Amino acid sequence: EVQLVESGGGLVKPGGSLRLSCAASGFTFSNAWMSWVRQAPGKGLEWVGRIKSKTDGGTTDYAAPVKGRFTISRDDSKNTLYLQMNSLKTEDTAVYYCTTGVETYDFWSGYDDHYYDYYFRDVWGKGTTVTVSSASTKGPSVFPLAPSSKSTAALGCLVKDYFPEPVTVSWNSGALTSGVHTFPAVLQSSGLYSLSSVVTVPSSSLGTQTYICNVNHKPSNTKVDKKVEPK
Amino acid sequence: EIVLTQSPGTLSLSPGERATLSCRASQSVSSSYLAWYQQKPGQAPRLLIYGASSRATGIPDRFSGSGSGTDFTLTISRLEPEDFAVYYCQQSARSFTFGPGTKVDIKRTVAAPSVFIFPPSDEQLKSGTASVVCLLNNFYPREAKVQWKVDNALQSGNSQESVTEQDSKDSTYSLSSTLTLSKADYEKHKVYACEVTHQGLSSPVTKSFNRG
Repeated sequence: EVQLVESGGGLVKPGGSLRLSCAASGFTFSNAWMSWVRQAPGKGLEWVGRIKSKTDGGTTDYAAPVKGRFTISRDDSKNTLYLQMNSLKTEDTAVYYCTTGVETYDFWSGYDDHYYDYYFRDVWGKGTTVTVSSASTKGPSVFPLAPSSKSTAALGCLVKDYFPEPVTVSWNSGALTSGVHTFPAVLQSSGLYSLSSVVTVPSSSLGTQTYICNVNHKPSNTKVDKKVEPK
Repeated sequence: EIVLTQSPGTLSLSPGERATLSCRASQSVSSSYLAWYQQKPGQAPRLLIYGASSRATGIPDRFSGSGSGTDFTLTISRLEPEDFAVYYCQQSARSFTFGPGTKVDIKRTVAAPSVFIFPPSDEQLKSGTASVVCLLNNFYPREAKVQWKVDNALQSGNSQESVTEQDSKDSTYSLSSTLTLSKADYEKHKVYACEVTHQGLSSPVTKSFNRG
């Protein structure tokens, strides 16, 4: 079908460079104005840049936070888009989608004739993730957030000082799922991530039920099962 | 470059209600260059409307677009459980810019947060750092204020908070704030308090603890 597949994203040092590629399929790529659009973690959509078709002159435009460091090119013989990123920053850490934007009104003529007479569509990719930091791979540290001896009760596990994302947290090997809140990770100033997973259970249950949090980190291949009990 | 603003920042409604989102442009935008996109968590943006008023193929009929050059409007006639997401307005005239985004969340009655506080474990203490956790469980709306205090001294710059997505059953939010200190700074003081200010609370609720 019609699709855009991004590739090339990964971990880059704050001073390094990286080339993202975007393969197009299913439509006449040479006639479409292409664009790179990024989205930082927990933030909105940010337009990185745009390149026009060879017919319209191939003029390229960039956003202010990106102008002077990023370049965009296209290979019509390969139906491929390229984003060369030089002098990266931590602020450049985001998911980079390759999109077509809103093309001309009659861009999709002939597209699916059995079903449609007039057709309009934009194309987006699944996006590629670019992480820019000076940190290395580090196993997570699981600390038990124990229930209050004062006293419904709440307990949990704090997963601190790990890199990179993601980390999976379960309770009693998935047996406990009600009242469980796994919060989004937070990037510390040291370049390491930290999150916390809490669960609220009846106080009496605290005396008759064992609670074990299971933390799995794929990059470090770490599995830590820690029990949570009052102090 | 034309700047796009969206109103309101957050829209709280229930399924089956009429949703109205306004996009304001710094300068007059040609109707053929404005679009409305919808994005859901962990998913690529989905083009809802192109050309201010035209509807993309496959988009349900409840999404409608209107507007002139400075003011535009995206209207959802009747909200569905799948229509609660983030909505952006984009403009292709002049330069390619997005809007701030309007979050549409399920409306429910005001619920006060349940405040809990967790001191650092002894393992983390011997590790060399102290992290104090403050948990605000099940509240609405999402707006909430957390203030850390160390022997009545208000803190700043050493706390980081994160909020969960809206619950499917409760339609409430949960917030977790972490205050990070060194072992020496943690052993210097005694009382540590977390003060919560929320719409569902008459007075800010404070949860404190002492080492021991």
